[PDB]
Amino acid sequence: TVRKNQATLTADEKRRFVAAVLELKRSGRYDEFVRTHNEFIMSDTDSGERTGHRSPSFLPWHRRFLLDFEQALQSVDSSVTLPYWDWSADRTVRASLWAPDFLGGTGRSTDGRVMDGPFAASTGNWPINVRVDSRTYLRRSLGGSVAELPTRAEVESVLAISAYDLPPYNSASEGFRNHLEGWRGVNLHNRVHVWVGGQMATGVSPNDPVFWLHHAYVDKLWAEWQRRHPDSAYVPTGGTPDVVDLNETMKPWNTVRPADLLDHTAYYTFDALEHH
Amino acid sequence: AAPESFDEVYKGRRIQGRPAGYEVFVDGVQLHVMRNADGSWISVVSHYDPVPTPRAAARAAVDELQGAPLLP
Ligand SMILES: [Cu+2]
Ligand SMILES: [Cu+2]
Ligand SMILES: [Cu+2]
Ligand SMILES: [Cu+2]
Repeated sequence: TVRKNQATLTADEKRRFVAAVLELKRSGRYDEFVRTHNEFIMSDTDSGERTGHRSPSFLPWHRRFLLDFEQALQSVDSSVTLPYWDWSADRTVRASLWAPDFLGGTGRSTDGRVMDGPFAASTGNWPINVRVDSRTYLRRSLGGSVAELPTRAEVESVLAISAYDLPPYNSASEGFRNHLEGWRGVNLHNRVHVWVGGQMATGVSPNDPVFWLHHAYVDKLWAEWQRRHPDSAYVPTGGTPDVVDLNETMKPWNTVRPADLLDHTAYYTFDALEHH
Repeated sequence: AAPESFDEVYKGRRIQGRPAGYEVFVDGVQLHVMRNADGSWISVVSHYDPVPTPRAAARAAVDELQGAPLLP
C-alpha cells in the first residue's frame, strides 16, 4: 500500500514487480488493460463524450485504472505496489529505470526494438498483441522525438495553477488538469509519452510497463497539487454534458465517481509527499 | 469546414485523406485520426503529439511505422 519512487526500489522489489507484470501478461489479463486504454483514447473527443483523457476526469480515471492494475498485480504477489517515475529527476537513458534488471533500455535505431531487460521481444515473454500495426516487439526511442523531459521548474509552474480545470473542460482548457495532461503549456504528461517513443507514444501505450510508472507519478503530482491548494477541488460539480461531473459515475466501471477517488490515502500512500 | 482531401506518396507509401469527420489511409488501410479543439490533429500512432493537419498526422504515422503495414 505504499507507492515508492522507482529509483529507490531494492533488487528484490524490482524482481517481484517484473515477475508479477510478466505473469499478468502470460495469463492474458495484461492485454485487456492495453485494450481498455486504447478504446478510451480512440473515443475521448473534445467535442463529444470524454472520460479517460482531454477532460477533468483524466486524473480520477487514470487513478482508478492504475488501481485496477495494482490490484491485479497484488493478486499475483501481494507485496507488489506500483512504483512511480519522477521524470523531472531521472531524466536520462542512464537512469536505473532503464537498466536490464528493471524495464530495459531504449530501442535499437533500425527498428526501435528494445534489446534488453525482461520485456525485450527476444525473451519470448512480452508479445505485443494489442497493436495498431504488424510489429509485435516492444519499441522505444528514448529522447528521439522530443529532446527533453519536463524539468522540476516546469513541474512547479504547473503545480502553482490553482484552478483544477476550466470550461470548456477539454484539450483547450486553462487550469491544472490540462497543463498537467499537457495539451496546453510547457507540457508534462503528453511530452513524456512522446519522449519514450515506441508504443508509449501510441493509443496502445500500456504495452510498455513504463506506462504505469509514468501515470503513478502523474497521479502523485495530482496529490501534490491538492496539498498546495486545499481550497481547490475537482470541477465541474454538476450538469455538464459530455463530461464527468464530481458526483457522476465513470465508464467502464460505472460504480465509481471522481468524488470517490479524490483522496488517494483511502487506497495507498506515497513514500514521500509533503504537507501544505 | 473540414480540411481538404489529399493524396501523395510519402516515403514510398500512399497516404490519402478525405472529409467524411475526416478519414486517413496509409496504403489503403484506415488510420484512426482525431482533431483537437485548437485545430491540430493526432493519430492513433501519435496520440499525445499534436501536429497541424491531417496530412501531417499521416506523414507522422508513416515515419512511426518504419515500413510496417498498418492494422485495420
Ligand atoms: Cu483518437
Ligand atoms: Cu492515457
Ligand atoms: Cu498517459
Ligand atoms: Cu494554507
